[PDB]
Formats: sequence, C-alpha cells, structure tokens
Amino acid sequence: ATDSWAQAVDEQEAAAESI
Amino acid sequence: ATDSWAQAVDEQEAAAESI
Amino acid sequence: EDYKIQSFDLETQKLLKTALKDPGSVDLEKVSSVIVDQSLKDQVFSREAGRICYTIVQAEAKQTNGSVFRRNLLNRLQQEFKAREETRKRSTQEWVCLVSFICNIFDYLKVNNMPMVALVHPVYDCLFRLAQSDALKNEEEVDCLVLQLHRIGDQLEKMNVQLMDELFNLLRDGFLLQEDLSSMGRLLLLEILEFRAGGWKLSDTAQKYYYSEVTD
Amino acid sequence: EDYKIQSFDLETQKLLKTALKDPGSVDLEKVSSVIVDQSLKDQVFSREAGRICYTIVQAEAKQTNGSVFRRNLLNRLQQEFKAREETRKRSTQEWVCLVSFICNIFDYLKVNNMPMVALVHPVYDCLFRLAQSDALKNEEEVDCLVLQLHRIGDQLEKMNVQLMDELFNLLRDGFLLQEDLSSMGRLLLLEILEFRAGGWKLSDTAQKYYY
Repeated sequence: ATDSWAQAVDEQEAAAESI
Repeated sequence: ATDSWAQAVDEQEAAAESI
Repeated sequence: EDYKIQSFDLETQKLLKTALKDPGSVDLEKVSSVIVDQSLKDQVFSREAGRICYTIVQAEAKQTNGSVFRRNLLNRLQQEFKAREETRKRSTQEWVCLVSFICNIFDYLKVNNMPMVALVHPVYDCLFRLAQSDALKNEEEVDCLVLQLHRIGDQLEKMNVQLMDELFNLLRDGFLLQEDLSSMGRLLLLEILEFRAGGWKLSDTAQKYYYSEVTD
Repeated sequence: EDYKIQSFDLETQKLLKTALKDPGSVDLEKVSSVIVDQSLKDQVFSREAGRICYTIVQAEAKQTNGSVFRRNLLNRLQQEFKAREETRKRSTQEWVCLVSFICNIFDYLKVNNMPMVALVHPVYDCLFRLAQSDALKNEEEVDCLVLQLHRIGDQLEKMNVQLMDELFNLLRDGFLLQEDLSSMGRLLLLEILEFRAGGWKLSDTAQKYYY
C-alpha cells in the first residue's frame, strides 16, 4: 500500500471528511 | 463613376449623413 | 437508469442487479473483477461502466459506511494500468478498451463529489502514450484519443494544465512533422486542436466541416 | 512625425508632407498616383500607407470639406485590383504588395469612422486567391495571407461571416488535402486556424510553441 491508488483515494476522502 | 468604388463609398457616406 | 447490463451472463446480471441494492451481502471483490473483465472486452460497456461503479460505491458507503468495493475496483484497475505497455503489444482493441475504462471511471466515479486525484496522472499517461508517432500511425488509437479529450478534456486541463499544454504540443508536432497518418487520423486531430482552442467547444463552422462534409 | 517616410524621393517627400496639412495647395491626383505606385513596389510602405492616406482625407474634409483625393485613390486602386491576376503572373512580390496594401487601406481608411463596405468583397477576393492550391505552395504568399488575418480578420468576420467561413473552409482543406505544402507554410496555417478558433486571440500555450 505504498503507491496504492486505492490508498490515495481513501486519503482524499478523509482529507475532505475533516471539513 | 458608374460602378466605381469611389462612387459606392460616397453613397455609404451620404447614407450616414441622413439622421 | 439504463446500465447496459444485457451483455452479461444471466446469473451475472443478477449479481450486479443485487449489488446495486445490497452490496453488504454480495461478494464485492468478484463484482469489481467481473466489471473490469467485461469492460476490457466491450467498449460500449467500458463507457457505461463508470455509471454503475459509482452507484455501487454510492450505495455501499450509504449502507455500511465502507469503501470495500471501490478499493477492490482500483487495485484491479491499477494492476491493469501498470501492465499497459504489454497489453498494447498483445492487442490494440483491449488497450483502447482499457483507456476508455480508466477515463470513464475518472469521469463518473467521484469522491465526495470531486474527481479522484490518484487517477489524474495515470489518465495523462495513457493520453501521452496515444500521442506517440507509433500510436498516431494507428487510426483506431487516434479514435480513442479524441473521444477522451472530448469527454474529459476540460476536466483534466483543470486538474493540471501544464500536462495538457505538453500533450497538445505532441499533437501539434505529430501534425507538423509526422509522416504517416490515416486520412481520418489527420482530420480527427485538427478537429480536437480547434476544440481546445475554442475552450472545449466546437464552433459552428467546424461542426459543419466535420459533420456535414461529404467525401467521394 | 514618423510614417517611415524616407522610402520616397526627397522632393516627393516635400509634396507629401505639405499635402498632409494643405490638400488645397497640392495636386491630389499626383499625390494619389504617387502613393499607389511605389507601395506596389516597396513592401515596407505596403503597411504604413494607410496611416497617411486616412490623415489626408481628414485634412480635405477639414480644408475643402470634400473628398476628391479619395476618389482618385480608390479609382487608382480599383484599377490595380482588377488587374491583379496579370500582376500575379508578372510578380509575386508585386502581387503580395498589392494585397498587403488593400488590407492596410481597409483598416485605416474610414467613412464617417466606419469601415468602407466597398472593399469587403475585394479583400475577400484577394484572400481567397491566396488560399488556392497554387498560392499555398509559395511561402511568400502564405506569409501574406496570415499577416492580414492577424490584423483584419477580426473586422472582416464581423463584416461578413459566411465568406470568412468559406475562407477557413479552404485553409482546412488546404491542410488535409494538399500533398505538397510548404514546411513552414504548414506551420503558419495551423497557427491561425487556432488563432481564429480562439476568437482571434493567440492562447498563451500556443504563443510559446510558435515563438
């Protein structure tokens, strides 16, 4: 899970989950 | 001039000088 | 409402239909793989595959607050991406079906209403590949190149302009310099050069030249 | 002050400067005839003559409250225009010079501050000639075509869109169709095909490429 696409998206979501 | 540009320009000018 | 499910096996149709209603119950890993499988073979589907993938993540996060499906899909897709260079050699139609599917995912599948940054650079990698003189020979590839610049052109340029300028240089270069381009090849390229120049809109004069013009 | 006036004879330079303020004291039939003739020849003058021609008509409006100079200049120029296909055989230099000059005129010479309708179809006739399969070969003439569309395309489209549409339908054909098109002629076309498509502006990214 280093350059993982799935990871990078999960992190985009959470970056937005914090308002 | 019968079909001369110089004639056609005069008429475009004279047109503009009519209200 | 139209998903283009009809291409599938009858029992696989049910798998996808019940996945849109209850993702918790169904195996989401297999749902993802089956989707990727079919879209690599069917182009009519690879376009509408974006639609369905979205609605599933939409349903899954609203039902179990999870992203299990999305990750299964992306891992699978990235696996295909890494390998593209090989897939290109193997068969053209499978490779352009891949690009189509990547781009249609980037189009419809959104995170919290925004395009996934993770696929921005990848999508640009395919386009830059499709822009190479070996790939501008092939008229079936150029077909796929402009459809994407049509569908998501504006969106990408907004994510990254720099890469878009770069890419449109290669297109200019191919036109000016490259020798062997199919007749359409040349015609499909000018259109898109004008498309972007207008701001991802096709002017009326252009429309007619390309869409009403008749060639003996 | 500056009109790039030197190009002319030093005593002709005496006739013109005094014709700028005082048209009543000069033979305007000469002044017109003088201009047309060297402008065909001197290509630099094919771009600065407009400025001069206008300011003269402005003076004659002011001084004699009339245009006679404009009649002589237009008659003189319509002649040279009719006889253009002969001048295209005779020279390319002389042909490109004439087109350059007609456009330059249309651009500056105005009738109650509005473009002369009389010259629309003429100018478009020139640009259509330059867009022919024969003319697109010669990169003296493609130079000319795009130098005009850079500074008067804007108003020409506004005057008549259908003609402009046809002109750019030719250029598009001349790009897909032509077997032999000048290497850098191919460059200068694509550049305007974009220029116009972006509403007669050259985009920043395009400005880097071509320059």
